[PDB]
Amino acid sequence: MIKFNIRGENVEVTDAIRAYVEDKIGKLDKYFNDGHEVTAYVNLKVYTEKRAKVEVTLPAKNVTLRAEDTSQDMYSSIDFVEEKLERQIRKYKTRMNRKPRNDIVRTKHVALKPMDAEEAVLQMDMLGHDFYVFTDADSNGTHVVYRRTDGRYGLIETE
Amino acid sequence: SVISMKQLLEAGVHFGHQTRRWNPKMKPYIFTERNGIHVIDLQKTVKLVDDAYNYVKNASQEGAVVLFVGTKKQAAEAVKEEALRAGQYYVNHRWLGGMLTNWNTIQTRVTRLKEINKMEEEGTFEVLPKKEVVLLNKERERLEKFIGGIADMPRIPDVMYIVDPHAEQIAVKEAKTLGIPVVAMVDTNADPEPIDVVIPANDDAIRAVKLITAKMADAIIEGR
Amino acid sequence: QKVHPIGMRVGVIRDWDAKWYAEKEYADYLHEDLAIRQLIQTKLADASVSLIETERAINKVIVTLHTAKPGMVIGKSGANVDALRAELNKLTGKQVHINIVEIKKPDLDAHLVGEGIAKQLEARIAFRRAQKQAIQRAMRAGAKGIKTQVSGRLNGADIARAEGYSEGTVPLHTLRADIDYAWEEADTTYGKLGVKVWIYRGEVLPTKKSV
Amino acid sequence: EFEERVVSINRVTKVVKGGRRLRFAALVVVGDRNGRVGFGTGKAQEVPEAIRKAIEAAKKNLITVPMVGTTLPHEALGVFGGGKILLKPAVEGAGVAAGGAVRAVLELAGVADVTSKSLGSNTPINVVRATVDGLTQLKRAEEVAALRGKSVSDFA
RNA sequence: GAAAGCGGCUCUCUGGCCUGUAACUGACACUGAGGCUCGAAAGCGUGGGGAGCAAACAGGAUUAGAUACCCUGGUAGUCCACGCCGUAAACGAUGAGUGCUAGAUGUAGGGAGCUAUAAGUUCUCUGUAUCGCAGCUAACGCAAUAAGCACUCCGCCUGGG
RNA sequence: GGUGCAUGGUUGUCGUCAGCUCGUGUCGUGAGAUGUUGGGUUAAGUCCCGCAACGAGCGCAACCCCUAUUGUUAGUUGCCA
Repeated sequence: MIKFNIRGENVEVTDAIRAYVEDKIGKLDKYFNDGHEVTAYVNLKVYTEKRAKVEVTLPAKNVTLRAEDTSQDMYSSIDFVEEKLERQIRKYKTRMNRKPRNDIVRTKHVALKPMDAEEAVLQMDMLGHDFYVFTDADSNGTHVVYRRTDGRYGLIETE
Repeated sequence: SVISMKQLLEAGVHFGHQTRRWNPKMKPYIFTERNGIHVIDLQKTVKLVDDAYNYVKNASQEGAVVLFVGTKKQAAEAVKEEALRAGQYYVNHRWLGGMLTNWNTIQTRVTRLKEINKMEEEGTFEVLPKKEVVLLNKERERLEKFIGGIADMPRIPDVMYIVDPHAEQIAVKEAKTLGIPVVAMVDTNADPEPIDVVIPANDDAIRAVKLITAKMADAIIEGR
Repeated sequence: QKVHPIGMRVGVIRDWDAKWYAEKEYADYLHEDLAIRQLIQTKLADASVSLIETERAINKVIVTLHTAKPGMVIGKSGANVDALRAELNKLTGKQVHINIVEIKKPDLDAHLVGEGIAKQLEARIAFRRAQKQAIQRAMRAGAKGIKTQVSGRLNGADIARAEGYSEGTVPLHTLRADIDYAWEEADTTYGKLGVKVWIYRGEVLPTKKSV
Repeated sequence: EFEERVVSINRVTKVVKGGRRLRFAALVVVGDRNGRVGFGTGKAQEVPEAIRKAIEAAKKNLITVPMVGTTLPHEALGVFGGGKILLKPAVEGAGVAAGGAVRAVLELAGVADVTSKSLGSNTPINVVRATVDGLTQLKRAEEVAALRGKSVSDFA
């Protein structure tokens, strides 16, 4: 594609398995449209390979995604991590291609239990209404006590 | 020692609830249904309440702390006045979970209910500018919200009375934690076999809590 | 990243350890007096360092000192900082000044608590009960917000362990931090131990305003 | 204050967002070798913190088995999930014949000997619950003289 | 209806329950290996019928590619008599018989009262839900058409590939 | 010099996030729930309403400079109305 940056950052560079890098990113160039830039950046250390760090970053023309991942063998990191780039593009199919993914409230009395008409004097004093919304327990049906403007115990009563 | 159903008629004691979601254990007391509420006759509930007429005296006379809870709507001022005559304090607020077994909740309720309220009552309220007024939202609001009234009380009561355990599941479990007995006014909406007493009473009538809570704390007066 | 409380206090939000002004050789006498302060803290090698503020003056120097206690550090009766003070006169050649003042209650000092318990870490103390022990001593003795910090490094180990009982309201983000704070590295064969002691008895600390 | 036994520090975790929080737990059993056994649990970060919580939970659920002279009333059972512990009175005083997490139990209850293997699982957090149940199934001889309704002379 | 399943309409001969009932037999009961029958869905045999649909395949997008999803079609096949396979998530991954019992609850169709100057309620049986007592399990949950408590007929099951 | 997946300390980042936590307590065999669920609002876990809860922090927010209005100082080398 357009450009690389191959970088063995602890050990020297050898273009057999770097060519294998170049061929699996050749399969990135099977899944390419404009391979805008990549960069290999790998790291292996002492003590009989207690790590295998590799990296390649992926600034394509719309997306960027790097890969600094590990195995025991650096050859196995090139293997499983560039296969991880294959399965990343397998994750990047739909993430790339499928830009389509495809007055008075008309209600009854709010109280539950019935209260008798003498309790309407306390039921008007219960919630703070001048009337008393209570299904009458003493009187058969519904009764309510209003407040007459003279100052006595009123009765809003069909009765 | 009886103030009976001959006067407990109209004030709204011996009545059920709206005739739905009742409980099959409590049917030998509550019989009828008409006009929205169950109506309770004088057969068993007279001597059933006379049981409480005996035992509220009996728990009262040994000189222990009593407790009333009137969280329900038409029942705060009864627990107010009968906490006054009973002597021990009132619970008239929506019930706070975690009351008994956590010490520093009610202990800090004491210290900021009255002891940090001594900063209000002494020379700290008038020496601080407007930023103390929101400190008196914590004080002037969170004291009567987190009121308690527990500062008189140094030790767990004898009785946990409650208007409704069915609306008050919480302290019923708190009272059955370490072994304090309870008193209630339990209607059709609860099964009171865990409750010590069966008082078939509801709240939003005129004087049900007034009558029953009245002579209960009168039994606390003669117990004290 | 973590902000240093004294690292934003002791310059101007708290007044200077070099609490004196000059005209031209301000950093000269300041820096070389800081080398002299290093000589104080390294020639109290049979003593206890608490705090020192060496000063330059109208008499071109007034050395301000502090001790952790007068009864042991200053001498057999007061002649170790005085004979060593004249030894500073044969170091830098000036009128040289003693100031015998105990930093009061050095169990509330971040130097003697954390550095003392770090010397006991050199004596291999169980460090968790050292944390609960020392911060319980000073939190017992007030210290409205008090914590500390110990690093790791046990005979080829990782960076830092945890820090039990690192507690106390130390609102370090806020601009009310009056904290006697310290830090320490204990160099051993098994490694180094960082000891960082936040002590918050006082509440307020700007020291920057004057009419 | 009770006579103390420590079962085990557990191994639990809290999985925070950006990592792995080290959660800490423990389980002890207490009691004063008379029939009274409790058990505690430490849901904390460190060992004496789980001793703190271990006595916070060990101080309660500490009840009395009707110890008929350092023995059992009769053969009982405990089932709580995989804790399946059948306890057998046998000849007594000649060897504390128990599992590991229940030998502390008849220590702190004071039984002379038992005969107690377990089935189900050796999971200790069900062993202690099945042990509470194995004490719970017990009616006693004063009740068979009393609650049964007749002072029966099998015990009299 | 044992399930599989069963819905234009009308006839033909056709089981199976439940409600009541003792009129009557006087235990005739429950099962159930074996053996037997029925039985999804396709497909297979012969012979028809061949609308619409659609395996197979083609054409056009699709992309790196499309033997796929979409579209255009379009063969087998779907339907009718007439024989077969005997395997389905067969399910509710919950065998059959019967006994027991908190209740809130659906709806059928009877039996009975019922409410009477037409209204509208209560009990009883098989049905099929939903919540939830007890019980209950690893938990999830079940709970009157029990994942609760019993017994008789059978069957399965032994760590994974 | 080597050895920063061996060293301390400093150190850049997410993230100037608004979230993170913890104690008491309850509940759940157990990890786990509680705060943190809550009603709008904010930049805010801001407060606030119900709440098994309550409190404590860690906090953006709060305290620090600088500039943005006026008095006390008034000629120094700088201001002349």
